[PDB]
Amino acid sequence: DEYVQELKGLIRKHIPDRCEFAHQKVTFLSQVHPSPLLTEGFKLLSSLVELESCEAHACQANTDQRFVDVILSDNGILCPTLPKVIPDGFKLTGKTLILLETFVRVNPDEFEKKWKADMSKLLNLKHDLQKSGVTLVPIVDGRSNYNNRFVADWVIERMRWLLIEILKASKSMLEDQEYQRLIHSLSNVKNQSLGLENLEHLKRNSLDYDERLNESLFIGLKGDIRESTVREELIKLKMWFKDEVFSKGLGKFKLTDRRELLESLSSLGAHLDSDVSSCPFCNNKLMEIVYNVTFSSVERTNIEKHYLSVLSLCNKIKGLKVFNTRRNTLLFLDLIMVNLMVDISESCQDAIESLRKSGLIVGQMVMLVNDRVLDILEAIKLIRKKIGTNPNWVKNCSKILERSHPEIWLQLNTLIRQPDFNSLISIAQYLVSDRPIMRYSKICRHKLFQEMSSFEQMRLFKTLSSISLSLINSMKTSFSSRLLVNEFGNVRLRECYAQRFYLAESLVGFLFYQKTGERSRCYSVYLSDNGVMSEQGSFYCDPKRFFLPVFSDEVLAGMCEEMTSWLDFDTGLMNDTGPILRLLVLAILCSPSKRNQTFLQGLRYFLMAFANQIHHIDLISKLVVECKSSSEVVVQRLAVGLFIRLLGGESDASSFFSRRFKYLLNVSYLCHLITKETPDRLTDQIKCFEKFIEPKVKFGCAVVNPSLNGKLTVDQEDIMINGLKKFFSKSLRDTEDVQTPGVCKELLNYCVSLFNRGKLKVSGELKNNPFRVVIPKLDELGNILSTYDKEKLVSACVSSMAERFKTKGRYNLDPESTDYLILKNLTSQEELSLMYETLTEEQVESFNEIKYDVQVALAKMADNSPFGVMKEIRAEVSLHEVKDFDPDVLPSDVYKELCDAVYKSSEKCNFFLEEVLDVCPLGLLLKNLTTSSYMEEEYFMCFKYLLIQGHFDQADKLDKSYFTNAALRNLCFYSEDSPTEFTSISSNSGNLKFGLSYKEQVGSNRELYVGDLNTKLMTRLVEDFSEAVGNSMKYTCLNSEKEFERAICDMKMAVNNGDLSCSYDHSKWGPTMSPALFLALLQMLELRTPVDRSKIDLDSVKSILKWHLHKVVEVPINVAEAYCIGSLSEEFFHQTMQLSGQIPSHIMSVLDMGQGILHNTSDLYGLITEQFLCYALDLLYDVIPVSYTSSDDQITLVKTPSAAEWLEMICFHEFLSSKLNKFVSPKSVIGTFVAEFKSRFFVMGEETPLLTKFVSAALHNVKCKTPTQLSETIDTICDQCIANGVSTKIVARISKRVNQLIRYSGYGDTPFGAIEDQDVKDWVDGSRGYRLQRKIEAIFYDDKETSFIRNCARKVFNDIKRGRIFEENLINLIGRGGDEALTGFLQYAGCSEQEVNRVLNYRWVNLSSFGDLRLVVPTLIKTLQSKLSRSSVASGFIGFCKSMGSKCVRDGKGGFLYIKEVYSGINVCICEICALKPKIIYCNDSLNKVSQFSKPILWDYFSLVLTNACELGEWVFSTVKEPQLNNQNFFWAVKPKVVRQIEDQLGMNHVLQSIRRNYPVLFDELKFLDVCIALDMMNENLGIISHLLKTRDNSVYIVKQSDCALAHIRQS
Repeated sequence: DEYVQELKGLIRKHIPDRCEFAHQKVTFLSQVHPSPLLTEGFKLLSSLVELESCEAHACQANTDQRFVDVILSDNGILCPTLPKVIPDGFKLTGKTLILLETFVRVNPDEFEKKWKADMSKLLNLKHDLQKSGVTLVPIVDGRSNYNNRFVADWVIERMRWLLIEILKASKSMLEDQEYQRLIHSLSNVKNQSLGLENLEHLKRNSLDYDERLNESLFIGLKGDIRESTVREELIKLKMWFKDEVFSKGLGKFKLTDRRELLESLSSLGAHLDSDVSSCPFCNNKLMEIVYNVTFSSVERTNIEKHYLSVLSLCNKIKGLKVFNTRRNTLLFLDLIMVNLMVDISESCQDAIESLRKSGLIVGQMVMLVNDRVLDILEAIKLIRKKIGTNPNWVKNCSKILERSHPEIWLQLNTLIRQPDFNSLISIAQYLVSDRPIMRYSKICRHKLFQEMSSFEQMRLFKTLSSISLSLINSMKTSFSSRLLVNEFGNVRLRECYAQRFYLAESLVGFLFYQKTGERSRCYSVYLSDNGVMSEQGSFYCDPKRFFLPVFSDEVLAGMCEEMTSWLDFDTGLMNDTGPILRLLVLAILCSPSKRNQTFLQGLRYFLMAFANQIHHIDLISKLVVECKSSSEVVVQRLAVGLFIRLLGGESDASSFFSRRFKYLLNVSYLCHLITKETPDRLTDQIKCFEKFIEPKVKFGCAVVNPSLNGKLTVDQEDIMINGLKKFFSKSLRDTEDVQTPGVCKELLNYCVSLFNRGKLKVSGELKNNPFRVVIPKLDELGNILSTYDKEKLVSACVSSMAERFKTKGRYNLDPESTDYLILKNLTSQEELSLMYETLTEEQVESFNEIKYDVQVALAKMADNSPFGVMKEIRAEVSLHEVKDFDPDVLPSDVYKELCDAVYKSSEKCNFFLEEVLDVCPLGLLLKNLTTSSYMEEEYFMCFKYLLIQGHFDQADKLDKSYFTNAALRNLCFYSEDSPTEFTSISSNSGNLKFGLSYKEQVGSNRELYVGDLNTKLMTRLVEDFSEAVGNSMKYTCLNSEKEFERAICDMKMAVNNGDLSCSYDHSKWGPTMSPALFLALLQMLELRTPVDRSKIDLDSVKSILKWHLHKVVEVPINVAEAYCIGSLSEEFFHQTMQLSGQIPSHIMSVLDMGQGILHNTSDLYGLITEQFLCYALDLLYDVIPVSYTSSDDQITLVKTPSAAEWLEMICFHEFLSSKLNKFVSPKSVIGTFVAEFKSRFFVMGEETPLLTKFVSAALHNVKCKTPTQLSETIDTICDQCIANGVSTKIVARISKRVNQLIRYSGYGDTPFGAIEDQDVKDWVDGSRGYRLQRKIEAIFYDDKETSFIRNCARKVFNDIKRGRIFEENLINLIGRGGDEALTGFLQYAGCSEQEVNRVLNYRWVNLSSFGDLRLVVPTLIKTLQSKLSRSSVASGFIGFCKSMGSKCVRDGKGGFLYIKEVYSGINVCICEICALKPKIIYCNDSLNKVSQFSKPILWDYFSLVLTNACELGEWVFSTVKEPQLNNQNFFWAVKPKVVRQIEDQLGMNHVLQSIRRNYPVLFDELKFLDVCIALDMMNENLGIISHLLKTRDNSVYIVKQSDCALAHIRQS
């Protein structure tokens, strides 16, 4: 108490500006007493930051610190039976209110677990307070520190720095486990250095239960089983086995009997059980339509562009919502469109027939704005309807397209042009064909597919790609887009959403459907030869899955001819297998599902089995799944029959077995062409959770809700410990009950004690010892909105608009500024839709209800007849109203559609209004907003409005002043639930909060659990602990490349020796193991670092994995609420209801292993136990295997003296390795001909290319920023694809595919763009710098206009190398811009000015010229701050072809424009300069209007020759030379041969050399490297440094010999 007199005068600089300081300081001065001084003398800061966070927001400070129900009852309000919690600030008027908290942390660690508990605390009030007639916006004040205004941030740290002795002095002078937590609460901005010593500085209190955990856990271990006693028992165990259970048949292997499994396959796949046909097109509904189109159409205009132009004009004017309601905003421009249609009928004699029946309209059909086929006659009604409803209508709505509008409107008269309907009747009854029809829910003639020539076989896939693109841009339709008529097995088609596609110059096709969005529609495909319609089928599928083949006709064609070309030896057999494989590819392309996918992946297991000589005996028992349709059988007869076609011939059909295996394997990986998406989300997450919990509860460890930090009840603990001791039971010599997870703890003692002795290949060495914001809920993961965001941003925008109208008294809402703030902070009509269209349908229907409930939560602010009985109110209205408790989440099958018409159609009173009033002031929306969908055609949303409308919404205190457990929350920064004395089973704070997620792998969904922050904070130390372990280990590869490479090489040279090697995997490696197994492993580890030859301490390691042992895996709500309505887990959760009927949310278990959570800790277990099993085999079977493990895959390479008769050994390995719950998968294969390791199949004499995986990989993962970066992605993946020795021609065909993906997207083209076509060598010698060089200098083919600028490249580069400086400061000649840099260069080289003339009109049009293609700095900075700082493939592409038609291209002038407008700034300059490449290269006079986008190509060509001199070269200057035979498929491994002249280890050599280049660029954020750190400072698209800080990644390339001597050369 030496500062207690100073402590009064210290906060004497706090003037009582309010009541929050006056009474608080007059009670501060009236007693010198240290006993409440840490409480009463410190609560002034508990008043200050409280009031300040209340001083910021709209807040009336209740200094009483009281509850929710009496603050509602201070006015005249009956108390609504609220639960009572504590807020500290209100704003209560109207019929809504504001509860607010404040929480402040410097750590990221429990700053989030406070907000989670806070919003959970006020959102267990949403069940009860919303029913009172009042909503609330529970707002929080997240703070990293103390941001106060009534103090100037200078005395609060004196309050933490001078009181930091006074609690030490008082706790000496005078609470104990509320002493150091006050220390941990009063910390500054900590660099709180947490290592493995993190557990050491807590208390370690216990539970008086963990003794039984150890008593269940550490008994059978001694770590002291002698190495002679291991051999003695293990020899007798082998002698026990070899007479025990090998010969009586409980093994798992056989000799495969290679003939017999062929028959097993024939009975497996060739479904003689099925009712399926032979010709496949009869069976599936889409192949019907394909074979219709390609053999009803292969045997076989200024008004065009005018109609298309004015149609796109209608699309542009439609995206406004400026017709004050959402129904006329289609129909007035429909009137415009049909007026132009009759004006086209009034244009020529043959106008609406000869170029329109062959055009965009067919018989009784009109095409217009969105994609709407409208089928003319209805519009003849509708305008008659609309002029029926408003007789005086086209008087204001026409020149509202001029006034309050851009007024750029190219319409001749069609605005006010109320047409003669009789004139429209003339065209309408002129042409009528059959109306389109759609089908829900025998005969056969399809030319027997292989009875055709090979030429029309691509005409198949062209129609496939044409209908595929139609399915693609089916998505491109707007996602709300509600039509004009609502409302079944066979439906006459009134007006449909309908895409298009060409086929030839006359006949085009369509695609008919009704539902908007992403989900499955019921399609219908009609052709029109010359106007004559034809239905040609009606199928059912889902759009977002056919993103693959959109132009891959040449791509699949290249592989369907390429793979077929592997049979150059059996010509007629090749002539058989060719066409069937192409139809096979078609059928797989026809049917994406999970079943056909998983099957076709599952064929390599059989193929490795027939290739090798031993399988696991249960593989064919699981190599089929049940066909849910008749469609899965179609693929399951052909490749299966193809297996039958060339595995077992009646003669010796194993001749060229290597090509056979390669071929059929690439057939089997041709599975992977199905886009891995698990066709729906809610049937995936339940399937993933059933994959999660079924072996668990079969092993029997399901418990219900823990306390989430620590303590348990007795009974849940009992089944916990029951599973624990049942786990380790599993004796060393029982052969039954072996498929149960666990281990003989005493055989674990053999393994770990022989490990402690240094006779394994690994030991306890342990070099360099390991001892060194928006947050969601947990029950909806796999999605992209939490529930807490969906109240967070709602409350933010609600409180923001709560401010704007009570400054002056506006008292009105803006119906688009209520849609502007949310559209800003999540992702002015054009300013909204400028980035509003950059969303997803999941995001669209979320944003709609966000619009809804923000409009509701602002409609609640100004708030201060059921006798129209149609149906029973107690059976339709109020019964469903109380079953739902919400008018909002009302379903659609409990009612019908017409009751949403008729009871919604109640007559007008003060419940409705007319003259819809798009001003819309607040508080009157109860009659104003309700008529918005009454005057739209829709019925559901107004029904929700009308049912939510009309009130259907119904001294001890001085000692406990020092805050103990009875007084925790009375501060905010008291740091309540930090660890203070950590639990034996928990971290004292959380209990390892996890959730559910899948991964979408090829066959099965690999899982992931949802970590919290502290859970990951503990996960990191354990996984990097094992990382430092496995670095000292010798036979792991989860992160090491080198040992994996040596495993590869010795694997190959074992296979070339003709030696034997296994290949495993592990069925349910994830859900099997438990943390306590790994604790028991860690118990008998010595871990003697060679620093200190001594057993290290593991109590920070052993007691932290106890917390993993008791983890909280949550449940998805989508697996929880799907089980609510009415599959053994679905059976199990319904008997969790007949217990204590809480919903099973929090679930803890024993044996979990999040995959990638404790992964490497299993890897050392999966290393050491593997080497232990490997160790016996040198003494039990006198052979030397070597076993690698990548923590989920394993391999043992067997060395045999002087043939598979030692299967005696082999399943015995299983019989050993099954005992340690590393269960041998039924998918494993062991033999001597084919060995894997992670899809690297190392067969005799060669190596498997595995073509179609990478080929599929390029045709997937087309994600979208820029056609540099997007075409950098497929540039990368083409580097990977040609690493495997595919060809060159496939690569260019992929390049042409992605080129056409650009070209369809409306970017147009550029010689940067996609990479080149026909690239023959460039992959081998060099990165993108040489590829863009070849692409650009193949344009200048005569090699006379660009050899000059490469001469300039030599005259610059040989002066800018060593030996001479010669302006190494070129730093500012370049950075001025594009042209004038090159003008300095070219005169610097030595020539005339005439070259500077003749070159610099070579121009191209850049669209990310000045900035980017904005679809929401030089990118060099981003690559450096990426490397230096350390929604499918279809569904982005639609937001890519939509956010390219927007307002996108920028000038340096502030503002944006369109791509076609830049292409409207064009001319034609036929003299040899524009005419070099059409719409690619320009004259300057061809762009004399807009030449500022006309950047020069030759500047970037010069910079490319310098980058080709940077990253490699001194041959890249030279002339492209002339090449000048072998087997076509004699492919082999070639080497890079790159001559690099830079200096290596660049990672600091460029970052420090950004200062020497441009100062503010790194101020806010060698000999040669800096001159091309300078060739990407000013521009963006060279590709320089990114592939010199990272590496080429392959260096080993294999290619065909016909891609080497056929390739060019560029010698110096």
